[PDB]
Amino acid sequence: ARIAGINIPDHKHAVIALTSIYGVGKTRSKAILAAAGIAEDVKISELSEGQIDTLRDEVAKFVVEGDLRREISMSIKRLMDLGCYRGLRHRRGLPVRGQRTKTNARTRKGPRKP
Amino acid sequence: AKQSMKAREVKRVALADKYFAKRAELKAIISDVNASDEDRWNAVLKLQTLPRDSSPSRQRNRCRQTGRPHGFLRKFGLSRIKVREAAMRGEIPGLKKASW
Amino acid sequence: PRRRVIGQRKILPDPKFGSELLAKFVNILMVDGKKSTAESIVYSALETLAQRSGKSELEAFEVALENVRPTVEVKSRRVGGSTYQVPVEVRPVRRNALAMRWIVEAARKRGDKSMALRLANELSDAAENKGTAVKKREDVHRMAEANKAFA
Amino acid sequence: QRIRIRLKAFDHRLIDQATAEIVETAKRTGAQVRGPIPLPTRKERFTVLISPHVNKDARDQYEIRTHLRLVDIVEPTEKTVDALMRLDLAAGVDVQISL
Amino acid sequence: NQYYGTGRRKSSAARVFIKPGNGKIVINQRSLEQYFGRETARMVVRQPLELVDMVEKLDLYITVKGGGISGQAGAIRHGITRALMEYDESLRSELRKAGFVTRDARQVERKKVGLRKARRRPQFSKR
Amino acid sequence: VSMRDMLKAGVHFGHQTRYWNPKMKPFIFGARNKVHIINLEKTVPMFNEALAELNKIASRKGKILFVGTKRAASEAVKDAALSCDQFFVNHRWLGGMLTNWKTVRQSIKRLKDLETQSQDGTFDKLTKKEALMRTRELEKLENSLGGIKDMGGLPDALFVIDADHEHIAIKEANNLGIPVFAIVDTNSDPDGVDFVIPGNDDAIRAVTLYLGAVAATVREGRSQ
Amino acid sequence: GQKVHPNGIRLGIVKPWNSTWFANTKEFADNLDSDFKVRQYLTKELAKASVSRIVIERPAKSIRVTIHTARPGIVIGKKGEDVEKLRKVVADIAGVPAQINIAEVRKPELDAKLVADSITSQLERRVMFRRAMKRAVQNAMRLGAKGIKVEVSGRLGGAEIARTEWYREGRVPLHTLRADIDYNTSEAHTTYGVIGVKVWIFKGEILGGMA
Amino acid sequence: PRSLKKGPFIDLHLLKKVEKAVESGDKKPLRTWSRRSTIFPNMIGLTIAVHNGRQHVPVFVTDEMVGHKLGEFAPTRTYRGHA
RNA sequence: CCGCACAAGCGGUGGAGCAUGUGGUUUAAUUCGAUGCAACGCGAAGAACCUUACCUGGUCUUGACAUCCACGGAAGUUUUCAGAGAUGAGAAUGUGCCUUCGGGAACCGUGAGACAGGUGCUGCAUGGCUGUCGUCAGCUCGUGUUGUGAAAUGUUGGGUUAAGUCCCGCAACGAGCGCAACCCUUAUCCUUUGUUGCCAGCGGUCCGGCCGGGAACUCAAAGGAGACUGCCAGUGAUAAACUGGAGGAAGGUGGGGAUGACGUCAAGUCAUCAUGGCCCUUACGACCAGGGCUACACACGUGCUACAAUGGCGCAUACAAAGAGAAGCGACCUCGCGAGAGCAAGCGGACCUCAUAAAGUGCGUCGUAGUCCGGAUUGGAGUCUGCAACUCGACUCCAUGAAGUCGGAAUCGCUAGUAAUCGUGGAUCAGAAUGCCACGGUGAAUACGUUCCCGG
Ligand SMILES: [Mg+2]
Ligand SMILES: [Mg+2]
Ligand SMILES: [Mg+2]
Ligand SMILES: [Mg+2]
Ligand SMILES: [Mg+2]
Ligand SMILES: [Mg+2]
Ligand SMILES: [Mg+2]
Ligand SMILES: [Mg+2]
Ligand SMILES: [Mg+2]
Ligand SMILES: [Mg+2]
Ligand SMILES: [Mg+2]
Ligand SMILES: [Mg+2]
Ligand SMILES: [Mg+2]
Ligand SMILES: [Mg+2]
Ligand SMILES: [Mg+2]
Ligand SMILES: [Mg+2]
Ligand SMILES: [Mg+2]
Ligand SMILES: [Mg+2]
Ligand SMILES: [Mg+2]
Ligand SMILES: [Mg+2]
Ligand SMILES: [Mg+2]
Ligand SMILES: [Mg+2]
Ligand SMILES: [Mg+2]
Ligand SMILES: [Mg+2]
Ligand SMILES: [Mg+2]
Ligand SMILES: [Mg+2]
Ligand SMILES: [Mg+2]
Ligand SMILES: [Mg+2]
Ligand SMILES: [Mg+2]
Ligand SMILES: [Mg+2]
Ligand SMILES: [Mg+2]
Ligand SMILES: [Mg+2]
Ligand SMILES: [Mg+2]
Ligand SMILES: [Mg+2]
Ligand SMILES: [Mg+2]
Ligand SMILES: [Mg+2]
Ligand SMILES: [Mg+2]
Ligand SMILES: [Mg+2]
Ligand SMILES: [Mg+2]
Ligand SMILES: [Mg+2]
Ligand SMILES: [Mg+2]
Ligand SMILES: [Mg+2]
Ligand SMILES: [Mg+2]
Ligand SMILES: [Mg+2]
Ligand SMILES: [Mg+2]
Ligand SMILES: [Mg+2]
Ligand SMILES: [Mg+2]
Ligand SMILES: [Mg+2]
Ligand SMILES: [Mg+2]
Ligand SMILES: [Mg+2]
Ligand SMILES: [Mg+2]
Ligand SMILES: [Zn+2]
Repeated sequence: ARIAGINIPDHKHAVIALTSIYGVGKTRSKAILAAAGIAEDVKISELSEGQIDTLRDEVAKFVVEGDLRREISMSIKRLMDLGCYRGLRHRRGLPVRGQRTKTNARTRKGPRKP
Repeated sequence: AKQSMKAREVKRVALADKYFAKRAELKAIISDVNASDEDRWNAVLKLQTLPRDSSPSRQRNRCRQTGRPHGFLRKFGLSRIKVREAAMRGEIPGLKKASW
Repeated sequence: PRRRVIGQRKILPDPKFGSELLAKFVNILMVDGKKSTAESIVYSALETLAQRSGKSELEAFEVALENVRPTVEVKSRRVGGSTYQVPVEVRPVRRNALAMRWIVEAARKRGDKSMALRLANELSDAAENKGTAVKKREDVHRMAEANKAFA
Repeated sequence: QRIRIRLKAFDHRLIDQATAEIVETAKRTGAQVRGPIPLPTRKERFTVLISPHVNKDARDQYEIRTHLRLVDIVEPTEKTVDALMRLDLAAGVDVQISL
Repeated sequence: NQYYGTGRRKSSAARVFIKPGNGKIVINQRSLEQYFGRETARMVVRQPLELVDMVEKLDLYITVKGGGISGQAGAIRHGITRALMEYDESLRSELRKAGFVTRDARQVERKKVGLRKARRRPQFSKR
Repeated sequence: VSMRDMLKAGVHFGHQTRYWNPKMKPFIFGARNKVHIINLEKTVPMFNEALAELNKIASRKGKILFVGTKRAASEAVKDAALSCDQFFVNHRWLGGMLTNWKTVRQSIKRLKDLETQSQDGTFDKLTKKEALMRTRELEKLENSLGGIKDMGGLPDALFVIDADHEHIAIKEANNLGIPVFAIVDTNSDPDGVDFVIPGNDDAIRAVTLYLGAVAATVREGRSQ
Repeated sequence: GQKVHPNGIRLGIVKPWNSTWFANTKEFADNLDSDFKVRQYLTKELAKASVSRIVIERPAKSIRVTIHTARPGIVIGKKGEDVEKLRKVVADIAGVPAQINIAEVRKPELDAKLVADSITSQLERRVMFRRAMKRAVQNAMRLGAKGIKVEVSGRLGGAEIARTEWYREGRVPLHTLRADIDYNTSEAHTTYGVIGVKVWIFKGEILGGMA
Repeated sequence: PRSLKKGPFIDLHLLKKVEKAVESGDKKPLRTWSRRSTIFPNMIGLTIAVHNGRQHVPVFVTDEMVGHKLGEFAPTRTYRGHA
């Protein structure tokens, strides 16, 4: 199976296989399956290619895969170009939502550099 | 605490219970469902026009006979230290050292 | 336990079968005070062990347990200002508890993508005198009587 | 129709005395009475730091116990409801009446 | 005709009414098998009957409130024991040998100031 | 008491020749079977002259303290004191019983307070465990001062059995000037006894003879 | 080692409260502030009248202050005038009809508060502290107290190293909750600082609870 | 976010003075202390000196910064690195 | 000789992410205090403004807060302009209350000095309060006695106890402060009263204790009973006590709490308060807006969530206790995927609301993988509180899916309804809990022993 999302979903159940697309979570996958009339626990096998098409045109109703990555990239550059506080924090690689930086801000900084 | 802090507290209490009705009606207009947009907008401006110290959220509970701003108890109106002092002297009715 | 050496508490007999030692077993592998889960795992494992054994669950469990019960173990002692690694013979309830603990630990570290399954697997293994629990009992005995000097 | 009286106190001997007096005047004045039938005692609790600075761990716990009593008279003859209001009792007892 | 017994565990309270005639057991308008979804509770609630060997001669009507499943099971066991004792008064010795008149006083210990639990002390460091 | 009266009771008996005290030589008849034999020829007149003094003291309203701490003879000495309405010490002697009189008076008062309190009441107010504990303390105080609760003040005369065993009592008495009447076995030091009776102090029969004769003469001195 | 307040630990066992009114959670703090102001005013205006205790009850819509004093005449004043003069201002402070009752302490040397304030008054008139201590203890023991402890602390005699000196006479069992121990403190403001006086007075164990 | 029920927030004095400036033509930068005011579209092309605790930083209002608050474009802390 | 001190055990911390405190560095400021155990989720039971003590700038000088004196005004209420705001400049009313009718009391403003004011220094001047050894069993005194005397004895010795607990011995005898007990709570029963709580037998039912009715039971809260080594056996000086047994709901101070001796550390707190001395007075005082206390190369401490199958997810379905509520808790109903919104009942509350407990159980699914584990981070879109969520709130939806696969040396807690695990509530609080303080559910393992470690 190759969805409009150029990746290749797994062989697992459909409701979780559709979450392999960058932009589809659990709720979006459930909504896609309900819009395509497909059960959630059906594997990616035993689905006629017509069903793969009637779910590809459904997932096409969301900005997922590459287009979403571009949207995230341009929205971050918006802040990095305006000069706002969030922009400077995105530039310096520091928590942008008001978390403490005295300790344990590692996921925005990486391993400790002594 | 300093006398100026208690003075600020009593002035805030007075300003908050002087403008209570006007603030109440302005906030009602603002949060009013299906209110006219112009009426809601002018009410926001009028609300921010009133004295800042008239909002009850700017009052800080202080111990009523020392003015301490921490360790306050609403049931007694006193900080923990003065609550303990009046409790051990038997000046708080019913209050006694508990164990269970 | 410095002044009065305190005795042991009395577990009441197992609900389903009636073995106080099975009650000690289900208490031993119980995690986070979750009794019912360990109880179900034990009951399921014993039934699976019984089908291959063709023997009553209590007896096959008993023969597997005695196959793991050690009789001597090492002890760190100080008598003459030395780190005495003395081999000493074990008490009955102590060797019962050690056998149960060892088989629970070996089961937990086997995995087998289940709990009752792996527990029954290694109980049937320790029944035929083979497995890590039996391996660890033999290793304890070896460590004990490799230093027979202090007897 | 009836008269329901709730008594609140901080000490239980005082409330027992008050409810005994109330029920006794009610029984004397011809009314029919229900007994004290104590409602659950509310014990409010506070814990305060006994140390002004540094020692948060050092602290003591206080509690106020408020005791409830409920007296119900089903035949409030005007011979009785007046004498009820005329009756005055100890200071530390709250009395609440309802018809 | 009826014989009553009250039993208590950690925070539970069970009223037990015994009468002769069958082996019916009702608990809070529900059968025993559909009120206690645990075999441990099922066997601990009928230990006194199996001990005194009166399992199918007594109809039990139970009402239990408070506590958890194990607490309610233990309270019902204590109540059945007391009701059995009011029924015959000569079963007392065997029931006491089994320890069903124990009424264990164990209760959840209170939390204390400075500790994280009844006895769990917070972690401590020196260096 | 006549020499024959003593001899049948065995007053002549004494301790071993291995264990004697030097000043007792005048009072010792001799030795037999390595046993010291006390001479009744000295014993009888000295006992009679002591009985004269005891009768005199009791006939001037004297308070008499019978003293003996032998586990065998405690009850004998207690009953001896009761038979003449006097005061006794039968339990182990307490140092400062006479010299530290004030402390004994506080203990006497505490014993009186506990017995008076039990009769008056308030034991119901006390917890059942507390009331039982108070009764145990009252029993302990009685086992300690049963004889001297009613002595009131320092006694006027002392009667001592086995003066060597009770040496603290005689030292106190001499320090107070209170006279000492004592049955003195051969192993004792007779310096502390102003009216000394040399005789056996262990044998129940001779001890009871001493006590009965003394008590008869004390009642006689009281009767007038 | 710190000691629990001997009065507060016996509240409801052998000792009663100094305020005995009832109030919900909306007029509780107001009542505490009101009777704190009342007690403050009464201690200020009656510092010479040897006031021992100020009990305050609040009936339905009134306030009743009982003043336990040792010199009732000074509190009342001639013709029964000063008592009314302070009653009206107590009614002003409390904002409610007021009543003033006066209970005489027949033996002042057995009251902890009176002994303590006497000691402090002697202290700030530069009397040697041990003299006042001993005199207070002996006066209390003479009038039938079964025990008394007096402790004066803080820069005694005007030194530079503060120290604490106490003196006990009799039996003062502090761990016995059944014991009736009157305890009070006071402070003397000498030219070298504040000096703290504490007095414990044991008056015999009470059998039968608060009754 | 404030709410969609209410409107975006702005300080009254700032509103009046920016409307005066936009009707009277471009002028010197408008000095303000209202870091908490939302930038409205009628303020584009202006230059506002927003306080930052000690000095008024001049921010030239662009089209893209509409909807944000003024305080977002005048940092208050100084870091410059730990060296 | 004792103590979770070790041992025997179980679960952690140390590794990861995050929360929080501290050090450090940075900064206009990152306010001050706490610093081995006994500082480091500490003062703070809750920093967006306020709080707030710090910083920048704008301002005031008898002052923000108190008394006094003089002069002029009723008080207050509704507006306009300028200003970021403090503050400045602007109108009609009011003319109340009391009068020997002057005026006063209330309040306002101005003027003049005494003064106010200080979270400024010293906790090595103090009170008060607290920590700590340590709930460790000790600390002493009177009298007596011994010795010229300093002193000793008591308090040592033999046993025993949780204990200077108790019994013998003994020149000691007693007592005081401690120990214990008195207090609270919990485990059984009895008595009394039965509502808003209860429902055994009764009748009536819409199958709902719901309604007649019942006072039995659960329960509620007052009173009382009960446990004393009392009884039996054995050991032991016939003592103290110990070991076992009977009865009993409970047995050996039943479980827990409160209660902390003389003193120790010039221990902590002059920033709760009080206070000696010193210091400031158009400022170290006072008002205002914005900022900071939330920084970030790092180090340490206490926590939370994890790494999964004894689990995750979906559906179904059981069983709590203890609390809070009037500017409050807020049902039902409708709207929204949701946080919530609209309407609005009841409840100062055994009644109404918060409020369906979650682990559990049943059924199905996932099949050991960085996964249907984990949830960080980040983007977008929202709700609510509040003048105001940029710095810097919580929560929701959609998307995103870091590290982490059980953690070196070392180290911590715990002896039973305990550890562990699971949820619930409360204080502070407009809003803001992984902290703190409480509540119940499920519910262990082990203790041979005192040789070692630490402390006494
Ligand atoms: Mg999501
Ligand atoms: Mg934050
Ligand atoms: Mg001040
Ligand atoms: Mg606030
Ligand atoms: Mg309530
Ligand atoms: Mg304390
Ligand atoms: Mg957002
Ligand atoms: Mg481990
Ligand atoms: Mg680290
Ligand atoms: Mg870590
Ligand atoms: Mg720093
Ligand atoms: Mg700091
Ligand atoms: Mg802590
Ligand atoms: Mg300035
Ligand atoms: Mg002026
Ligand atoms: Mg000054
Ligand atoms: Mg000063
Ligand atoms: Mg100090
Ligand atoms: Mg102890
Ligand atoms: Mg010590
Ligand atoms: Mg000792
Ligand atoms: Mg000593
Ligand atoms: Mg000595
Ligand atoms: Mg000894
Ligand atoms: Mg003692
Ligand atoms: Mg001794
Ligand atoms: Mg005690
Ligand atoms: Mg109860
Ligand atoms: Mg009814
Ligand atoms: Mg009761
Ligand atoms: Mg007992
Ligand atoms: Mg038994
Ligand atoms: Mg027994
Ligand atoms: Mg206990
Ligand atoms: Mg300290
Ligand atoms: Mg400010
Ligand atoms: Mg954890
Ligand atoms: Mg969890
Ligand atoms: Mg709340
Ligand atoms: Mg509901
Ligand atoms: Mg809906
Ligand atoms: Mg709502
Ligand atoms: Mg809630
Ligand atoms: Mg489940
Ligand atoms: Mg997940
Ligand atoms: Mg993933
Ligand atoms: Mg322990
Ligand atoms: Mg929890
Ligand atoms: Mg919580
Ligand atoms: Mg718990
Ligand atoms: Mg040592
Ligand atoms: Zn002899």
